[PDB]
Amino acid sequence: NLEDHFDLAEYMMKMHNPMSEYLYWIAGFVSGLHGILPLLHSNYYFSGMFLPRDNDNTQLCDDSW
Amino acid sequence: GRRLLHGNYFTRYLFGSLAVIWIAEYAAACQYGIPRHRNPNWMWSWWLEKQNQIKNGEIPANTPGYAMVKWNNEAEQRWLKTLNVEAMNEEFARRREAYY
Amino acid sequence: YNLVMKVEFLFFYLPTIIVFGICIPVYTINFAQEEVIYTTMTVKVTGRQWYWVYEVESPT
Amino acid sequence: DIPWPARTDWGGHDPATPFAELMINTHSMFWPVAIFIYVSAIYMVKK
Amino acid sequence: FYILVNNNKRIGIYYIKLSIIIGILGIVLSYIIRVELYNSGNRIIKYDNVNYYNMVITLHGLLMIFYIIMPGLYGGIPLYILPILSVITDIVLPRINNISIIIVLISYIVVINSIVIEYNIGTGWTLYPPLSIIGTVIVNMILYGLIIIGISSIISAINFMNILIVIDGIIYVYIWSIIITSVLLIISLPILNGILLMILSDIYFNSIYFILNGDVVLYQHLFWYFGHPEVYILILPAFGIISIILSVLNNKIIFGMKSMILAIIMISILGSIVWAHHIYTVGLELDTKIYFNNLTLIISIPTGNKIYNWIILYIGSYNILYNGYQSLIFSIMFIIIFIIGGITGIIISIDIIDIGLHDTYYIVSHFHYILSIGAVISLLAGILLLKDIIGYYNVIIKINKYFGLLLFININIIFTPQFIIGFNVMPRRILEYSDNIIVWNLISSIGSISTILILLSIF
Amino acid sequence: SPEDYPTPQKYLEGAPIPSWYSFQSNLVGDMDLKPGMARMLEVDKRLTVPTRTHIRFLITGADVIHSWSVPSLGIKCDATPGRLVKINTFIQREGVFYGQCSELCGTLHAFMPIVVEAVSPEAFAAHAKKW
Amino acid sequence: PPTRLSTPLYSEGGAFTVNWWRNRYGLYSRRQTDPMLAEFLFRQQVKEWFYDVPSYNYAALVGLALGILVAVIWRHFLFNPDVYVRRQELRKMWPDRHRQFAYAVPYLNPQLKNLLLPYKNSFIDNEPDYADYNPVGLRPQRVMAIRRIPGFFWAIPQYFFEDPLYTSCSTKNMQTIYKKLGYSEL
Amino acid sequence: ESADALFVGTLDRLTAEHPHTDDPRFAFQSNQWNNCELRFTQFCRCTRELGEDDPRCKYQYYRAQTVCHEFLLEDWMEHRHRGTCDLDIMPDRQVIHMRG
Amino acid sequence: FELNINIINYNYLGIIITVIISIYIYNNSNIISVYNSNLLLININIWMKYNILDMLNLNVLDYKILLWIVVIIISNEILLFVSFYWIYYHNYINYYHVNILILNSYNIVYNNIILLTLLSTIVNIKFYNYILSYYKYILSYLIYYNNYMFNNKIILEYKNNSNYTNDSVYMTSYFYIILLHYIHIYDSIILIVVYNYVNYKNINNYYININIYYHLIEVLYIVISILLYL
Ligand SMILES: CCCCCCCCCCCCCCCCCC(=O)OC[C@H](COP(=O)([O-])OCC(O)COP(=O)([O-])OC[C@@H](COC(=O)CCCCCCCCCCCCCCCCC)OC(=O)CCCCCCCCCCCCCCCCC)OC(=O)CCCCCCCCCCCCCCCCC
Ligand SMILES: CCCCCCCCCCCCCCCCCC(=O)OC[C@H](COP(=O)([O-])OCC(O)COP(=O)([O-])OC[C@@H](COC(=O)CCCCCCCCCCCCCCCCC)OC(=O)CCCCCCCCCCCCCCCCC)OC(=O)CCCCCCCCCCCCCCCCC
Ligand SMILES: CCCCCCCCCCCCCCCCCC(=O)OC[C@H](COP(=O)([O-])OCC(O)COP(=O)([O-])OC[C@@H](COC(=O)CCCCCCCCCCCCCCCCC)OC(=O)CCCCCCCCCCCCCCCCC)OC(=O)CCCCCCCCCCCCCCCCC
Ligand SMILES: CCCCCCCCCCCCCCCCCC(=O)OC[C@H](COP(=O)([O-])OCC(O)COP(=O)([O-])OC[C@@H](COC(=O)CCCCCCCCCCCCCCCCC)OC(=O)CCCCCCCCCCCCCCCCC)OC(=O)CCCCCCCCCCCCCCCCC
Ligand code: HEA
Ligand code: HEA
Ligand SMILES: CCCCCCCC/C=C\CCCCCCCC(=O)OC[C@H](COP(=O)(O)OCCN)OC(=O)CCCCCCC/C=C/CCCCCCCC
Ligand SMILES: CCCCCCCC/C=C\CCCCCCCC(=O)O[C@H](COC(=O)CCCCCCC/C=C/CCCCCCCC)COP(=O)(O)OCCN
Ligand code: CUA
Ligand SMILES: [O-][O-]
Ligand SMILES: [Cu+2]
Ligand SMILES: [K+]
Ligand SMILES: [Mg+2]
Repeated sequence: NLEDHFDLAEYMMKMHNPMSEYLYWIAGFVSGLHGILPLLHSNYYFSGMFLPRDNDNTQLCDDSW
Repeated sequence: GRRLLHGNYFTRYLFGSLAVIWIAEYAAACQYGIPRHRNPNWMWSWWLEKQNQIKNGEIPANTPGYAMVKWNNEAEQRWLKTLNVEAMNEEFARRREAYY
Repeated sequence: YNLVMKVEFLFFYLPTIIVFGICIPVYTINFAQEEVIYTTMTVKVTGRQWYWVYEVESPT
Repeated sequence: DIPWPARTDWGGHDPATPFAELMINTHSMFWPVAIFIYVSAIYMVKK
Repeated sequence: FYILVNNNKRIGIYYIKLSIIIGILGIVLSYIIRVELYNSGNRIIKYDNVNYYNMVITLHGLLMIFYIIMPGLYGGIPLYILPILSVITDIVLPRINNISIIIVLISYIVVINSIVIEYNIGTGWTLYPPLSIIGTVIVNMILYGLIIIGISSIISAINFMNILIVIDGIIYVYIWSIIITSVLLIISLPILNGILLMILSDIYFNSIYFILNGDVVLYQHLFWYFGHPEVYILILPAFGIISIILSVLNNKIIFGMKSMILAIIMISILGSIVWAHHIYTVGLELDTKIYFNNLTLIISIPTGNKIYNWIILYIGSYNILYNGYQSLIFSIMFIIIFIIGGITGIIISIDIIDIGLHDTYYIVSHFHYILSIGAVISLLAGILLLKDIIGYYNVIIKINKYFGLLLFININIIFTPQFIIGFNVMPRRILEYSDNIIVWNLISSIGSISTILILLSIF
Repeated sequence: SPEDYPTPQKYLEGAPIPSWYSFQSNLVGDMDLKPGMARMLEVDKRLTVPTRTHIRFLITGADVIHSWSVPSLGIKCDATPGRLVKINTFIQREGVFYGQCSELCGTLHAFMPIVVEAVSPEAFAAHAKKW
Repeated sequence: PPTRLSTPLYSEGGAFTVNWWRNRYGLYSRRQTDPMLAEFLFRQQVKEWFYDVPSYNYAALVGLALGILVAVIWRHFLFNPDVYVRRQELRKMWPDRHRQFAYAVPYLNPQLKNLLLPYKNSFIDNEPDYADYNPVGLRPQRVMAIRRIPGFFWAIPQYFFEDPLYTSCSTKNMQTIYKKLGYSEL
Repeated sequence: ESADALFVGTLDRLTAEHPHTDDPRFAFQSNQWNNCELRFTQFCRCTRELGEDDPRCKYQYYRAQTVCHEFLLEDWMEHRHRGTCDLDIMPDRQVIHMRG
Repeated sequence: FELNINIINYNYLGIIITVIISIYIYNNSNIISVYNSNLLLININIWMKYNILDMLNLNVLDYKILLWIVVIIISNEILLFVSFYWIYYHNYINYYHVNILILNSYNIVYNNIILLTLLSTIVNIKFYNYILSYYKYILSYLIYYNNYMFNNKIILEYKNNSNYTNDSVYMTSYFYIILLHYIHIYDSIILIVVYNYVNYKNINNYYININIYYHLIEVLYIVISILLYL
């Protein structure tokens, strides 16, 4: 059939449902979260803070904020 | 019927390689002058002298090495408490009489 | 063709000459690292998690 | 001895042993050759 | 269907799609590093959580090599065009091709799941024992991923080798690059599997290979015996793509085709016997060091011939043809970038120079110029060349001079300072550093944040 | 035989045999830093060595692989368990040379710096005797 | 390279020749299905690969690299003291391995080390002969070279007698300076 | 009182008079692990013949310390004291030649 | 006319096999692993079924493709053993002077060499019959007897050995190299249990594969015997 000639015919003929693209981008977004979420979780687990304040592990001036 | 390898390839490259390895090693020894006499023994001079004494009969037979040293570790001290060379020799003598 | 063959030859051996120029320096510097020296003092260094331990000979 | 701010220190800096000097000289010896290799090739990247 | 498809061209697309998805996690991990290295003192990682940073660098290295670049260059483009470059219709082993991509995905899921569930610790992408064998279960999980990835790589290598049987045309230079890469995998992978099993034995079977009286340096030999062929396995497919792009876009027959083919073959032979230049600082014998140093320099001779043959392909091409296409720019950029990376490789090949530059950011910059710029740009260039054949759209990359210029400027900002930092000196795999290295580290960090912003412009 | 174990004649006559002294070098913590110390590089106990003397460094690692790096002295030797690597050096000028571990070794790979101070031989002799 | 199948190709006798190559080239080939086609494809491959002038350059390189590779492997087994293949010495404690120790000193003094060590002064600027003297005698006493290493060492003069400061930086002069102060023995 | 006296007698003497220099048997290699094991074995054998109190064996221990790190020696000396140090096992109680 | 190749469009074993692999990682009980291994065996058999069904395509290159695949697999098996030999010989300098009892060179080596040689002779006779389009029923049962003795001998040797994996790197390498050979012997049992007479004879890739594989196992043991026992 003519519809079956091209692989991924709907996408190549520009008729595909946009949800397919959204899932691909969402999948990539979820992959990225695997680096950020465990960072926050691990920081809180060992320190009790999600993120440090810059240079908070060093001596700071009295007025430092 | 067409041949890809040497007609006697398996034997040729096994024995041939072994021969070349052996001949190369002899050449290497000659160049460096390495002694080629084989000794199967430990070279501790003091120990070899003690073994000769046992062979000569100066030291009683079946006497342990730790019975002859000037420093003993803890395990050897444990063994020295139960060591009786004289009894061991008598037991061996009894076995020989029974056998003959 | 005659000119092109020379260019191909240079593409191969100009890098080769450069390599040869480096080879001799490489041998020399390697020998310098492993030269037998008449050292008079020994310092023993042990790496541990996470600090360094140093052992030195105390003077008599 | 110690790093200093905004220093190129191309090839090393502040040797204190004869071997340390050797390391720096070796890099400086080859550095001009590296430039020659780069410049000669890059000059011909064109139509 | 979507998962049951055996069409090689579909599977090639899946490899490219999966590499991009995994690329995001790799980019995230890379972004975490440069943010932390912006200045001395903790910025986004607690001092009490330094273990996480070690995991970030370990995964960044592993994911980018085995899960992103290798599938992209050895699985994605080859599965799409290789059966087309050959006169054959489809891949020889269709069912094996399907399982290979599925295997890659499952191993990725295992790795990322281990981040979420296991305690986060790191030992570097090289997994040197004894550190690797005294760690927690996350190290066990990472080993399973590598072994599983190894299965996909070897079966894919078997698939490409079978093209020699069925090829009905001429073996083009690109086909040679894939074939020789397959040969390297076949000879190097089994050695990797053997040593990885020994790591598991110590971790999980009470083996004692990596404790006193057992030489830990034994691991380094077996690992790097596969390690260096791996870097040559990554780049050789990139060389094939550059040869096609330059010839096609300039309407010039590839010059010295046989010289190009022999150069690829020579590199593989040399690349299999030079692994110990990764072990200069361990204290090898004098003669051993001289041998590896001498043979390592020889690898430049065949690699140089390819560079010059590429240059003459671009020289003399017609002026009327527009030269601003992104694929052409990337191909030309590769020659400029690869020369930088290779020359620095020759500098660190000299073992006495390497004594100062081992485990420093100079080595980082060395392999980033080759891989992060060169290999990525080659993969981008190949995908762009095949845009009409592949048929993807909804991006502005084909004619985008801003993207090419900004990418080139900013990636150079990231990694040029790292050469300078190497002499300063800053060790690798380090979170904190002395205050006097901040300036150069700050400049590279500004480069990293800038590059990520540029990627958003393509959409 | 006694002659199988060579010994200098001086010791056979009653000269005291030298002993060895061991100490531990640790990073100075951020909260313990003083106004002039270099963060990430200072240690609580430095290694003092004489200048203009041939010295033999024997470097090994007890647990995991570390690497003993002193860039100014041109030394970067892996401290591998099971290998007692030998490094020779000859320091030409006095100074304090800082270094860092150059092999990933665990959580605190970045927090085990190397500090070597080279002093005059007369200064070293007095220092060695006191400590 | 002939273009007509009627003209024969000259072949020598031996294990790597045109005839030897023809016999084995088509063993695994599905394309050489008849004499005419087989010869055409055989000459096509021979013309493309063996008549390509630049290809011979790579043949030289593989030979050189393999020759070095085989020699270094063989040398380690034959001469390296630390490499054991026989078991006589491994069945004894270290002090008793007299035969193995015979390799040590000769293996420590290869010819090339003696030739190239004197050229350290092409790299070191101050006291290039600091380690030349060693009274123990395991190695020869070193004497600094009189010429720079050939190649890329244009930084230093061609011969060291052209350098006005070379003698002042020698280990002997520095030892004189520091001895005069009582600073150090060396 | 001879120039080559160090080499004469034993190769051991070379580092007995120059403790901090390379040993002829292990100078070719940077790794000195085998050098430490030989030195320790020599110390073990000295005590067996002469006893710990002898100044010769005291110096042999010092020679071992010159090339052996203290964490190694403490562990090895513990094994020697118990009697499980494979280096110090008496020859007549070795098992190296048994079962092959 | 017809297409040169009959394309295979869809396949679902790949998903199942990959999921079966994942189950090994995600197990909470070693009992699941045992049953999971049976699933892997079942699905691999289905894949072998597809290869036999592909004969209907009458493609001349199918035999050649599978034969060269086996050659690659054989090389990988050899290189895997090389790594174990590499591991064994790296610590060679630490062997033969430690207080452990190494294996005797008289009993185990001789009977195993004799036993494995008989295995080769049986397989050789199978090849000869396959050449002659002939079958002998007893041959398969000789292999089973041969494999039974090999299993019985190796089990006793491990149980009666007085040294353990944790005693020295020598012992670890001895046990591991011997186990690796055993696993390859067990893989041979997996292959040989289905040996039958098929009437399409010399176009059956199984016969050439079995002959090559059995020869490889036996030659590998010769290398092992020289390294460890002799
Ligand atoms: C490196 C980056 C930069 C790169 C730059 C360079 C790029 C150069 C270009 C490269 C191009 C390569 C070649 C491209 C060829 C494309 C061919 C193609 O399009 O094929 C057609 C193919 C399919 O088209 P089709 O033929 O119409 O298919 C029809 C379907 O088969 C059938 O239709 P259907 O509707 O029946 O579909 C079924 C549908 C059914 O659909 C639905 O029912 C949808 C329902 C809605 C769901 C939406 C998601 C909801 C999420 C909620 C999240 C909540 C979070 C709450 C948080 C709370 C916190 C407090 O789905 C399913 O049933 C299964 C879905 C499974 C997959 C999706 C998984 C998502 C992630 C899951 C994560 C789970 C995490 C768990 C972790 C737990 C750990 C313990 O297209 C796609 O699949 C989309 C591709 C899109 C990209 C195309 C290329 C464009 C160029 C590149 C753009 C840039 C991309 C950058 C990467 C992404 C960044 C993020
Ligand atoms: C002796 C003892 C005996 C004991 C007995 C015990 C027995 C035990 C049994 C054990 C075995 C159980 C399993 C059996 C499998 C059977 C297979 C079979 O025959 O299937 C026929 C069956 C035919 O289906 P059907 O009934 O005709 O209906 C199909 C539809 O009508 C339409 O047909 P279709 O095929 O087009 O539709 C399928 C497809 C259609 O939908 C689509 O494709 C959606 C459109 C595409 C959107 C873009 C996706 C992203 C781009 C991916 C590019 C690479 C793709 C590579 C190829 C696909 C790989 C899956 O949707 C899906 O199935 C999901 C697609 C997922 C794509 C994943 C791509 C990468 C995701 C990256 C995630 C990043 C975030 C990280 C965190 C999360 C990690 C998990 O196969 C399927 O189509 C379904 C397969 C479903 C099973 C998949 C299992 C996956 C497991 C993964 C590991 C999870 C473990 C860890 C969990 C962690 C969670 C966080
Ligand atoms: C004292 C000891 C003495 C011992 C003496 C021993 C004597 C032995 C005699 C051996 C004679 C061989 C005769 C057969 C020749 C080949 C014919 C052939 O293959 O027919 C095609 C035949 C297909 O039949 P067809 O239909 O005629 O093919 C049409 C073409 O496809 C359509 O293509 P086309 O028409 O466009 O072009 C034709 C030709 C175009 O290609 C050629 O004509 C190539 C011609 C040169 C080949 C090399 C000859 C040897 C050169 C001298 C080397 C000396 C080194 C000395 C070192 C000494 C150190 C001590 O195509 C092919 O040849 C395709 C196959 C190429 C496979 C290459 C695989 C990688 C190997 C490395 C490449 C060679 C590098 C040599 C050195 C380079 C540096 C100087 O191929 C197959 O059947 C494919 C099977 C694939 C199996 C793969 C899996 C095997 C297991 C792999 C294990 C790991 C391997 C590791 C390799 C490492 C490499 C670095
Ligand atoms: C007055 C009687 C004197 C008898 C003296 C003893 C003789 C016993 C001979 C046993 C030979 C067994 C050889 C086993 C290898 C496989 C043979 C084979 O291929 O068979 C194919 C044959 C037919 O296969 P096919 O596929 O139909 O045809 C294939 C060909 O086309 C056509 O195949 P084919 O016809 O060319 O086959 C040629 C031949 C190829 O093999 C040979 O020619 C090998 C000959 C080796 C000789 C081994 C002698 C061992 C004697 C040791 C005694 C030690 C005493 C120590 C005393 C210590 C004192 C302190 O195979 C046979 O003939 C195998 C034996 C057939 C007997 C089957 C019926 C059940 C067993 C009956 C045993 C009766 C024993 C009576 C004893 C009476 C004594 C007064 O297979 C069968 O018949 C089915 C399986 C059963 C066969 C094996 C039976 C084992 C019986 C062992 C008896 C001796 C036990 C001694 C114990 C001592 C303990 C201390
Ligand atoms: C695709 C990836 C890739 C590629 C192609 C290369 C290619 C090369 N690499 Fe690289 N390398 C890596 C990836 C790569 N490398 C990685 C990832 C590491 C670190 C691993 C880790 O530690 O984690 C590394 C590490 C690394 C080290 C240090 C290892 C260590 O101690 O940690 C060295 C040392 O020599 C090295 C050398 C080389 C050389 C000599 C080449 C050659 O192939 C380059 C040859 C190219 C040229 C020279 C330029 C082109 C030629 C010319 C312009 C003309 C001729 C030039 C001359 C004659 C000089 N590499
Ligand atoms: C392919 C491999 C790859 C790639 C792309 C990168 C990319 C980058 N890497 Fe690197 N990196 C490694 C492999 C890679 N890296 C390895 C192997 C190590 C050693 C690990 C170890 O220490 O053990 C390392 C180490 C490493 C470190 C040292 C960590 C430490 O020692 O503490 C740092 C620090 O900044 C860094 C930064 C970066 C940055 C900023 C980018 C990038 O941001 C550069 C610019 C790139 C982009 C902006 C993204 C472009 C898009 C893609 C790359 C995906 C494209 C996908 C397709 C085309 C399908 N990397
Ligand atoms: C790995 C150990 C395996 C032990 C196997 C035992 C069986 C022996 C027979 C098969 C193996 C072949 C070796 C036979 C050696 C016979 C002579 C012998 O004993 O030689 C010993 C001698 C050294 O022993 P020692 O005296 O203890 O050491 C002195 C200082 N190094 O051994 C050797 O030198 C030979 C060992 C290597 C032989 C193999 C060939 C070496 C060169 C390989 C080159 C590889 C690169 C490619 C080559 C291409 C060729 C076309
Ligand atoms: C039926 C098919 C059988 C095929 C079997 C193949 C076996 C080999 C497979 C590959 C593995 C090679 C063995 C591993 C060798 C490691 C040696 C090593 O690491 O030794 C170095 C020293 O090694 C060297 O000098 C390096 C030599 C390089 C060896 C390379 C061997 C393998 C090369 C394979 C390349 C691919 C094939 C090329 C074929 C020909 C191409 C024209 C360590 O030295 P030191 O630590 O200083 O110790 C010295 C004494 N204490
Ligand atoms: Cu120790 Cu890093
Ligand atoms: O690895 O270069
Ligand atoms: Cu490398
Ligand atoms: K920081
Ligand atoms: Mg390192």
